[PDB]
Amino acid sequence: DKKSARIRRATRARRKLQELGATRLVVHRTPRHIYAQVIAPNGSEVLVAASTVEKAIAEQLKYTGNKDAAAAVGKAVAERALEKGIKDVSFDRSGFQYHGRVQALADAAREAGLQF
Amino acid sequence: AKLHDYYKDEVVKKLMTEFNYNSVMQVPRVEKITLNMGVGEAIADKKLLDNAAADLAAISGQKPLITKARKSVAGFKIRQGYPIGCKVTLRGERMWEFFERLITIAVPRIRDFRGLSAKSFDGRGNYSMGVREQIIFPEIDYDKVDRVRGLDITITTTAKSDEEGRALLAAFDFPFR
Amino acid sequence: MKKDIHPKYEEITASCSCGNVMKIRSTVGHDLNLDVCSKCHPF
Amino acid sequence: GIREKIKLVSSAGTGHFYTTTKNKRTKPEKLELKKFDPVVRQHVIYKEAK
Amino acid sequence: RNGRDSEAKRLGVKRFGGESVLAGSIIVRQRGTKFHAGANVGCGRDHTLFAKADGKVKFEVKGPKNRKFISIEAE
Amino acid sequence: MLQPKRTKFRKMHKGRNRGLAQGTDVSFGSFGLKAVGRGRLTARQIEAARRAMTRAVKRQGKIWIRVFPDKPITEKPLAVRMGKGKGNVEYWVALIQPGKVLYEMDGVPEELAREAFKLAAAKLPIKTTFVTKTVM
RNA sequence: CGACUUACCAACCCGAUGCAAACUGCGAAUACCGGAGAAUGUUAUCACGGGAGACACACGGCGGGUGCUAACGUCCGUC
RNA sequence: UCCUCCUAAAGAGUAACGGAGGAGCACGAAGGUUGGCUAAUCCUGGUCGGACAUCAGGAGGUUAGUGCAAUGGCAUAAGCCAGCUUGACUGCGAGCGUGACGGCGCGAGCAGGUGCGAAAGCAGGUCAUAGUGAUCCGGUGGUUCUGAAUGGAAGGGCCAUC
RNA sequence: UGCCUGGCGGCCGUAGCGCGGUGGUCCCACCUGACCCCAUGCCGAACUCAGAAGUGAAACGCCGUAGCGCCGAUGGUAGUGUGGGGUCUCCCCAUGCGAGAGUAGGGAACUGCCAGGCAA
Repeated sequence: DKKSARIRRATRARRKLQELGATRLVVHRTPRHIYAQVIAPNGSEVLVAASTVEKAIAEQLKYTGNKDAAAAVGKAVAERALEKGIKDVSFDRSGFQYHGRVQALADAAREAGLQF
Repeated sequence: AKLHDYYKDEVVKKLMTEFNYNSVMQVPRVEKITLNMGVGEAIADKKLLDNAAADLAAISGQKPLITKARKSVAGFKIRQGYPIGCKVTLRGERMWEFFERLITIAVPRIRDFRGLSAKSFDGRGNYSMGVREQIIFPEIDYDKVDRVRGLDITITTTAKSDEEGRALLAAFDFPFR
Repeated sequence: MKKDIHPKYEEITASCSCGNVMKIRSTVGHDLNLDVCSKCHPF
Repeated sequence: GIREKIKLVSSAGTGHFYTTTKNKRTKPEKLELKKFDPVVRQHVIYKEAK
Repeated sequence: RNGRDSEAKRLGVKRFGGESVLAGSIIVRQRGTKFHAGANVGCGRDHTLFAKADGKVKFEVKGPKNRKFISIEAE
Repeated sequence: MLQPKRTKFRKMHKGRNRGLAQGTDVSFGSFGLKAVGRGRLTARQIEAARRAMTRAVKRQGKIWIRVFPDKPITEKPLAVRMGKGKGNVEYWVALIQPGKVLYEMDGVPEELAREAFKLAAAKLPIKTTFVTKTVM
């Protein structure tokens, strides 16, 4: 199962970040509408979220679910986090290879202020 | 690829009408084919493995991989991690052209032909069979090879049972004698 | 698809004795001559 | 105890050396690990010797 | 042909639930991991559990496998 | 001569016979022999009792044995000093607690059943009583 | 190349019955460790210093190994 | 002498010429990190091939495996595969466990300089528990520390090691 | 506020399996192609990129069903600390603690944060 394999892949990282006790930037990727979220160390609340599923961010990019979409979401999370106040975060692959859209989102985020 | 268009042209409709499914994807469809060659005699002479792999590359469109023994058994004098066979799995588009070569030029050239078997089903919808000699495929000139070893074929589809798998194969004008 | 590890997969036209001609991509080589095919055979 | 002990001598002029073990029957070639030399406080190549 | 034995390794729980410990103190000595490290608890190379912070030690059961965990709360 | 096959260990500790019997009810036949006393039965005693009943019933009905030795017992050879290791295994015994059902039987009249069990109990070292299958 | 029966041998499983110091999908009483509290006890506690003796133990109860669930036998745990 | 289980009486420890077995290693990778993967046993179809080679599907969920006997542990895998590598590093070390002692074990963290990863991070050998021998005497390399009138040297000391 | 959907958790079998039904407005999945990014110890299988035709088949979510797993009393029983007694290799009395298995029964979940669509 794709989901079961993915959860098994990301379990070690999630546990490592959980015991470390640090805010983590978690990204969920699908064939469309790449998501992104910021989670408190306790893991119970979401500091801020962004994605291409809402019209506020989906009204510019031609198509959601590409490199451009990842950069927009990656950038979008940036100023939101900077405005909120949190600066340092830990990136979570969530079992997605850090190659394409995931890398583009992270690259946009780190260059936008969320260094990690 | 030509039969893939043929499959997409009316065979899907033929499957649709006969089983009157609710949807279109319910019809069984082939996803991959697998070629096996359990040589077994690697112990006597491991050098022949390379050429045994070579001919499979002649029939197939890609390089085979050599499989290793799952475990060591004293009854066969084989140790764990020792190559004792090769296989090939082909899917996507290349499977279709190979399926042509099997169904058009290979089956007719069977020595002492009697008819393709129809009871060779695993019980879930997957078909398997074997061949005596390589010359059935055109890629053997009878002078560059001097071995009688055969090979095994196996086509797997998304059928939930044998009845639709047999019906789907029948749509491909299989002998089934 | 890996490079420079697979045999050449060029197209080639093959015809049999009963007048049926078809194009197939394989590793047969330069030319091919057949006598029977799917049809025109006592199967 | 076929495994026997060797000495790894730093490529630098310093006389510092490490001591380890190896099997000459299986791996007869020399050992060229890159280790830390505290006399010069740098990582340098260490060569096998008696 | 018997008569051989090994010196006892004095394993077991060294600090029990609800008693304060200093950082670096050994809590449990074990061969495997009968208890898994929790919060402010580190695991040694020999699966020894030691306190990484000063506080009260507590035991609990967590996870889908109901495996036992040792934590420390700064109290 | 009941005896296990390829037991895990040749020797085992003496242990104790405290406690109370578990198989205290008739489960297979219609009549049974219940153990009143506490002790151990050797394999030879079980065989002797079994032969006594089979002859008594004249191979009519069914016989069930509800006890197995599965416990080796050692014994030092004569003129051997104490020590020098555990003794060699000699015979196998079954520990019996009060209420244990030793033998069960079915397919014979109650009258003939009583004498058959009485003959068997005469060749056992523990007080026994006759019981009948109960309804639930 | 189809295929069939069985008065006869029997695997794996299902239902019932047991056994285990070196079996545990369960699990006490006590004991042990830590914290708070009252009373009681000639500080009964700990650390340091001076001086020792002792390191052949025995029986009884309880939990055992060994022996024959023999020994005023032998070897351990606790009083 | 050392290691594992039981005896051992639910903390630790606990004897017998009591009941069972092992060790005097191995590995420059079988170590470090990054990425990925998940067995045994059965059922059906299939050339040699046959109960037991390899292929496909299904039940199964770890009865597999874990370099070496046993116990405990291991899916975040400690199990299996591949890339890059030498942290199997130097000086320390709060605080603990264990011993009559000699001693043995665990260890966050700090400084220096490294490897893997985009990064958070991990790495002071190996899933852990056996694979080991005090002191004396002497050998090898470094270090003006000393060097018995002075300058050297011999010989000692210190450090690494046999 | 409600029916829904996705992510991150709490909690961990009353939460897990089996059978039947139900879902495409969004979301999710399958799905087309892959010259380029990326990968196959062979394979667009898996991973990754460019897409959205088609579809709810499979998977996933929800509902129903006890057919299993699971939870589970009260009472009794076993064992047991302390103090006594006996026909003492085992038991009994006073007091304290009190199982395991089984039985009646329960049971096919609950809950926090964020984001999106519909109706409000």
